[PDB]
This record gives sequence, structure tokens and C-alpha cells, in this order.
Amino acid sequence: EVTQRELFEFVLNDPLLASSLYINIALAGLSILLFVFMTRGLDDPRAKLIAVSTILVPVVSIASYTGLASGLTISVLEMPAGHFAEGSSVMLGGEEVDGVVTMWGRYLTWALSTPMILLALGLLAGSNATKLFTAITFDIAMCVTGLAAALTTSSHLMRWFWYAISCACFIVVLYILLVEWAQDAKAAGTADIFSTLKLLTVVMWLGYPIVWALGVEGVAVLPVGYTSWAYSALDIVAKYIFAFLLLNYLTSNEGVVSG
Amino acid sequence: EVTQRELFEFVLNDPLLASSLYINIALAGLSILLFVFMTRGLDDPRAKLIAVSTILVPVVSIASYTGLASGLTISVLEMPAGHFAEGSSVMLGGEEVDGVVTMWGRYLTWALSTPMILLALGLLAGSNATKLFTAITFDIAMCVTGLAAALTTSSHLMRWFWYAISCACFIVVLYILLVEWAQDAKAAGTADIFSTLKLLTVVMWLGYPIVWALGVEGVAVLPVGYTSWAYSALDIVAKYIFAFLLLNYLTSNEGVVSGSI
Amino acid sequence: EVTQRELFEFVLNDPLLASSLYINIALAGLSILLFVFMTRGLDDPRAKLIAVSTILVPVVSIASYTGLASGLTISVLEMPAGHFAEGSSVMLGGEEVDGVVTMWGRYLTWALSTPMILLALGLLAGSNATKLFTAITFDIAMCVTGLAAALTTSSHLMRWFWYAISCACFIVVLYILLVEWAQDAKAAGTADIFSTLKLLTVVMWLGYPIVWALGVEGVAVLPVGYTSWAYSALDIVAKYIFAFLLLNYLTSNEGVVSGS
Ligand SMILES: CCCCCCCCCO[C@@H]1O[C@H](CO)[C@@H](O)[C@H](O)[C@H]1O
Ligand SMILES: CCCCCCCCCO[C@@H]1O[C@H](CO)[C@@H](O)[C@H](O)[C@H]1O
Ligand SMILES: CCCCCCCCCO[C@@H]1O[C@H](CO)[C@@H](O)[C@H](O)[C@H]1O
Ligand SMILES: CCCCCCCCCO[C@@H]1O[C@H](CO)[C@@H](O)[C@H](O)[C@H]1O
Ligand SMILES: *C/C=C(C)/C=C\C=C(C)\C=C\C1=C(C)CCCC1(C)C
Ligand SMILES: *C/C=C(C)/C=C\C=C(C)\C=C\C1=C(C)CCCC1(C)C
Ligand SMILES: *C/C=C(C)/C=C\C=C(C)\C=C\C1=C(C)CCCC1(C)C
Repeated sequence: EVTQRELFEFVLNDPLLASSLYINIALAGLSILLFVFMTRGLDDPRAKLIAVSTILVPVVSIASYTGLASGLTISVLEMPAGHFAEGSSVMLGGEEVDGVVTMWGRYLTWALSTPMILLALGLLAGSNATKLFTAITFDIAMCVTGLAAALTTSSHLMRWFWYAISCACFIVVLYILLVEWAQDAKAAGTADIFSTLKLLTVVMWLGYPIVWALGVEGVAVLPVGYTSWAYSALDIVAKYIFAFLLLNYLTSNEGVVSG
Repeated sequence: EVTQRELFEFVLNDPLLASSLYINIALAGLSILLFVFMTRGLDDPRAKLIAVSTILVPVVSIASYTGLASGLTISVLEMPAGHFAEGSSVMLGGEEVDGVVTMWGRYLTWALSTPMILLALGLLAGSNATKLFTAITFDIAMCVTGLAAALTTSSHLMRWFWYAISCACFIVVLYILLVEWAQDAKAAGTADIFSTLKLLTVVMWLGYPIVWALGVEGVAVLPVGYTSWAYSALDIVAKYIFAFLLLNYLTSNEGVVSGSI
Repeated sequence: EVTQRELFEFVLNDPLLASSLYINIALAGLSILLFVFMTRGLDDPRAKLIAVSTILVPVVSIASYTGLASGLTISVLEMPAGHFAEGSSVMLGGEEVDGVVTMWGRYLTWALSTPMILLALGLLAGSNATKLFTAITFDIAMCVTGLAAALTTSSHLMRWFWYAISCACFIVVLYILLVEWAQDAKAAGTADIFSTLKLLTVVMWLGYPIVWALGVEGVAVLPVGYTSWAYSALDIVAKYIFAFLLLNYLTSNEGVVSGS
């Protein structure tokens, strides 16, 4: 029964964690600023919907990373027998504690920012509501089952079963990104930029389940701090730059996306 | 105290709970396979929305039932004074623990599946946005106030007050289903199929508060394993069979429900 | 270690607490009954969508306040070093307990009812989906960061920080109300009622961060019971009266908001 203060200090006291969380808190703040600045020239209602859903990305990121930073959304979990990190222990407060410091707050950041990325990207491609619906529902399911995979301590096989369920919902989203919106963007006149934002997205998105698998939640070839910086690095790219790359195209082509 | 692993083992070790939970993970998985295969012939955006909302029913089911099976969404709660299951105990991790194994994750399943059932039925009926909004918001309120009833350990009376508020929300959804979409479907050209599904929905849905009352959450004439099976049997019809029948009509009648959303 | 029953009893047996909470369960219950009555003659789909969104206010209200009254959504929390309530204690379960009774369940009420407030106000003002999306998302973010600020016990600083993030979000909402929807309304033929509801809304809403700062979550000049009543007072006006007034204009101007 560790304290939130204990986790708040454990992080401050760990090189990798402290930096992995605070550098992204910093970059998220510098994004909300650069983006509110970049998008002042917009006036069309649709261009402005794409702008604000995009801007919400770093808004969700700064708040959710603060949840981790404060120790509010981190837990110490004891992994199941057979799990590569079972047996782990951590110095918290004045004692050794069984378990792995688990920053499950990362799934809350993901559950909140991915539907905004899909909404902005969907509108960019001129998607109809059905595909928008399909993408966002399976995306939320993908994130929430991943979180349940992370939170499952009862059994090792059960964790990988959730992982599989999360993979299946990922495939539906990948199909919409790669086969449906790739085609829809042509009617909307956004094919060029879509292929770029889609290529980045699909590449960075595929990275998450690979890291999960090799990182501490999986077979742990990557320690807690490195599992964290890998996720943090992927976030800076899949999120802030993605938002910069999409917003640098938008505030140059307001007419194409209007209506 | 009571660890997630302790509950996962108890479930694997109890005839009614393991079968009531794992059979549904299995049927949900098979339902998804069948429904995807059935619906590959659809092209219309609106038909497809009725199809995806329906498909999300067993997707929500396989995921949330796994929540229960893994032990993640189970709690051991001690019932308040006068509750008919107060003072019960359950043998966990070898030790005796006061409380009733409470599979609260069931409300998470219902909270996620029911709005997908109403969206599909409302689209089937040719519902306007107002009634789609009224049915779904009151239905979600129904589930959450039901979960609240289940998690209340402070007072017996408090539990039944949450139960009554929940029922109030239910009556609003029944009204839309039985009064408004019935009329809407006639105008939409789907009256017959909407009428059969609506009645299958109302019949099975009335089953949940009855089971809640008769079961371990209410007066406990049904112990935990029997309460669990009563809820799992209702889920098989209200979720998987209901969906099979809806998609059977949809994939033979794409033209009637084709249009904007 | 404090139980749910012990928090239901603490509340039940404290004059200020039982009153703040149970008075709002009763008023919401009556608001629902009254509002359903008032709106029984609406026919247009848009007006009905405004009515049901506004009726969801006391429904979210009766259920989330019960959340509080039952102990379900209350947590006794030890404030961090420096907080003006650090070291406080209560006496729950007959024992002296370190911390402050924290009715975090209030943020559930707000997170669930404020979006309904903006949808109904926005639709009244003729808002386009974009500003409605902007007002509701930032509103929800404001409420969740407020809850996080209230649930943070790790350091006094970080708490006031969440409070600030919850302000940057609130500022976005304020720009939409005061400015944008005021402009949108004029044309919707609701400029007049939009001014009255906007005034009440901006005024009452502004108080929440001030009460938070002054109450037990903040510098604690207001103990638990007064903190509860301070927030419960803003709710009674920001919710039930705001709702009555808005429905009163709806029951009278149905034709106006039907659009066509
Ligand atoms: C369709 C869902 C797929 C998940 C299936 C999970 C069932 C695996 C159960 O494993 C067993 O659990 C026992 C109790 O903990 C251990 O003693 C034993 O060593 C372990 O092998
Ligand atoms: C909606 C169906 C009707 C449900 C009615 C539920 C009544 C349950 C009352 O509980 C009892 O209340 C007494 C007085 O508070 C307590 O002394 C006692 O210990 C407690 O067990
Ligand atoms: C729709 C389902 C109806 C639910 C009815 C629930 C009624 C619960 C009755 O419980 C009993 O109440 C007595 C006081 O009235 C207590 O003294 C006694 O200890 C308690 O066991
Ligand atoms: C810590 C979170 C605080 C983030 C604050 C930045 C949010 C910016 C939302 O976009 C702005 O919304 C206004 C209202 O519609 C428009 O008038 C304006 O043109 C548009 O740029
Ligand atoms: C911030 C943006 C993100 C995190 C985008 C995509 C994330 C995924 C595609 C995650 C996939 C996952 C899988 C398939 C298995 C469960 C864990 C998981 C959530 C990392
Ligand atoms: C999976 C589909 C379901 C669960 C459909 C309907 C469920 C209800 C109508 C549940 C109603 C309930 C009531 C009226 C009382 C509180 C508990 C409750 C949520 C089971
Ligand atoms: C019931 C209606 C409500 C609570 C309407 C508005 C509430 C706010 C504007 C609350 C703002 C807050 C801030 C700015 C700081 C954090 C605490 C907070 C949530 C009270």
C-alpha cells in the first residue's frame, strides 16, 4: 500500500522516469502555444474543427502526463507467476515493496488522444460518419483492453489474451487508415498530405504493441525506465510532431478543407 | 487484501462462475466471426453503421467478460445490515473472507453494449436524433445507477433507492422502444422486423431487474453462481441471438435501411 | 481503511453535511418532476432535445449526490505538507482519523452535468457543431483536472498546478460563452434569453474556482461543512434555477428554436 507521495518521489529520484514524464509535459505545453499561434489565421468552421481536435491532443497529453507525474496514475503491481518481471521489487518510502512500478496512466493519455488523432485525420480525408464511428470505437476498445492487459495480475496467459484482443481492434483501425481513408482523401483533395500523416501514424502506431511486448509489461528485455522512454519518444512523434505536420499543412490550405 | 489472482482461481474453481463466464467469452468470439462473415455484402454507409454498432455488441462482451474472468472487475463486498446476504463468507486464498464475490464488471458490459443495441434499433426504426439521444443517455444512467446499487455497502435502504432510480431510467427507454420507435418504424418501412426485435428486447430486458432483485444483489434467493448464470443466459439471448436476428434481416434488406445517418 | 458506512454516517450525523447533500437530492428529484411537467407540451424535435438535455441536469444531480450521500464517492484524504489542512483529522468509525473527508463525487456531478449545460445553451444560441465541440471538450477537461487537483495528495504544489491547468481550460470555455455564443444568439432570435442565462452561468461558474481556492481543498478557511455548502449553493443556482429559467423560455418560445 504505497503512497502517492512515495511514487511522486520515486519518479523524481529516477533518471529515466523523471525525464520521460517531465520532458513531455514541457513539450506538450510548448505545443498548445505553438498551435494556438499557428492557427489564428483560420476562419472556416470545418478547418477549425480539425484544428481544435488536433490541439486537444497536447491538452490531453499535458494533463495525463501530470497525472503520472503527481503519482496519481501510477501503481505498483505484482506480476503473475511465469511473468518475466514477477519477482521484481522497488525501494519505496522506507521499505522494499514487491512489484513493478506501473505507469498505467499512459493508457488514459492514449484513450483520450487517439480518438482526437483519428477525428482530425478522418475529417482531413473527408470520411463519412460510419468509418469515423468504426475507427474511434475500435480505437478506444484497443486502448482500454491494452490497459486491462497492463492491470491483470491474476495470470500471465490472461495478460497476453487481452493483448490479442487489443491487436484485433488495432487491425480494424489499420484497415480504415490504410484502405478506406487512403481512398477517401482523393475525393477530398488531401491525398498527398494524407499519405504522409498516415505513413507516420501507421509506422509509429505499430511501434506501441512491439514495445509493449518487449518492454516490462511483456517479456521485459526493456527495463521500466527504458520501457517508459520508448513510449515517451513514440508519443513526441505520433503526437506533437504529427500535430505540427498536420497543422503546418492546414494553415496553408484552409480552402481545401472548408465547406 | 483479496488479490485479483485469488478471485481468478475461485472462479476457475467454481462450476457456475467459470462456465457462466467462459461460455460467454466463447460465444462472443464465435458471434463476431459469424457476424463479420454475414455482413461482408454491405455497401451502404447507413446499413454499415447498423452493422458495426451490432458487431460492437459481442466485441464489448468478449472484452468485458474477460474483465470478469481475469478477476479484474470482481470485488468482495460485505453487505449492510438487514441485507439478506449480510454476513456471508467465501473461502479465498484458503482463508475465509467476509463478503460476497461481486462481479461488478457485469455493469461495465451492459453500459457498453446497451447503447450499441439502442443505436442499431433506433436506426432500424428511423429514429430522429432527439429520441436516439433520450434513449441512450437514460439507458447509460440506468446501468451506472445499477452499478452504484451493487457497490453500495453503507446501507441496505440506500441499495434499493439506487435500484428505484435505475428503474425510473429504464421506464424512459421502454417508452421510446414501445411507444415512439414502434410508430417510427412504420414510417421507416421496417415495422415488422422492428416489432419482433423490439419485443425480444423488451422481454429479455425486463429479465435483468428481476434477476437483480431475486439474486445475490437483491434478496439472494439465487446464490452467486446462480445469479451469474441467470445474467449470462439473458446475455446470450439479448446480445448474441438478438444480434444474429438483426443482422439476418439487414443483410437481406440492405435497400430498406440505405441512406444518410 | 475508512468504510463506506462510516462516511454515510459521518455525513448523516453532521448538520451542515446532511443538509448540503440531502437538500440537493430532494431538489433535483423535484426539479425532474417539475421539468417533465413543464415540457409535456413540446412537439418540435429541437426543442425536445433542449428539454431532455436540461432535464438530464437534475437526473445526473439526483444520482451523483446520492453517490456522495452513500459514501460511495467520498474519500478521506491526508493533505500534503504545506497544505493549510495538512495534519487535519476527523473521527470516523469512532476513531480519530488523519485527513479530510473529501467529497470527490462532486466532480462526477459536474463532469456529467456541465456538458449538458453547454449543449442546451449552445443549441439555444444557434451554435455550429465546432464551437459546441470546443465548449464541451474543454469543459470536461476543466472538470477532470479539477477532480485530479482534489485527488492529489503527493505535494501541495502539484495540486494548485492542476488547478491552473483547469483554469486554462476554463478560459477557453469562457471565451465561447461570453463572446462567440453571444454573437451566434443575436441571429437565432434568442439574444435576449441568451444574455440572462449566460450572465447567471458566467457568474455562478466563476465561483467554483474561488470556492475551491478558499474551501478545504484550497486554503481551508471554509472547513468541510462550509466547503460543501459553498459548492452546493452554486449548484442549486447553476443547475436547478438555471434549468427552470431555461425551460421557462423554452415552454414559451418553442417555435423560435425549432428553426423551421
Ligand atoms: C479464453 C480466455 C483465455 C484465458 C484462459 C486462462 C486459463 C488459464 C488458467 O491457468 C492456470 O491457472 C491456475 C490458477 O491460478 C494456475 O495454478 C495454473 O498454473 C495455470 O496454468
Ligand atoms: C424498490 C423495492 C422496495 C425496496 C425496499 C427496501 C427496504 C430495505 C430497508 O433496509 C433496512 O432499513 C432499516 C431502517 O433504515 C435498517 O434498520 C435495516 O438494518 C435495513 O436492513
Ligand atoms: C422489488 C424487490 C423488493 C425488495 C424488498 C426488500 C425488503 C428488505 C427487507 O429486509 C428487512 O427489513 C427490516 C426493516 O423493514 C429489517 O429490520 C430486517 O433486518 C431486514 O432484513
Ligand atoms: C491547458 C489547456 C488550455 C489550452 C487552451 C488552448 C485551446 C484553444 C482552442 O482553440 C480556440 O477556441 C476558441 C473558441 O471557439 C476559438 O475562438 C479560437 O479561434 C480557437 O483557436
Ligand atoms: C499516442 C498514440 C498512440 C499510443 C497510438 C497507437 C497505439 C497502439 C496502436 C497501441 C496498441 C496496443 C496493442 C495492439 C496491445 C495492447 C497494448 C497497446 C495499447 C500498446
Ligand atoms: C446486456 C443487455 C442488458 C443488460 C439490457 C438491459 C438491462 C436493464 C434494463 C437493467 C436494468 C436494471 C434495473 C432496472 C435496476 C438496477 C439494476 C439493473 C441495471 C440490472
Ligand atoms: C455544476 C456546474 C458547475 C460546477 C459549473 C462550472 C464549474 C467550473 C467552471 C469549475 C472550475 C474549477 C476550476 C477553474 C479549478 C479547479 C476546480 C474547479 C473544477 C472547481
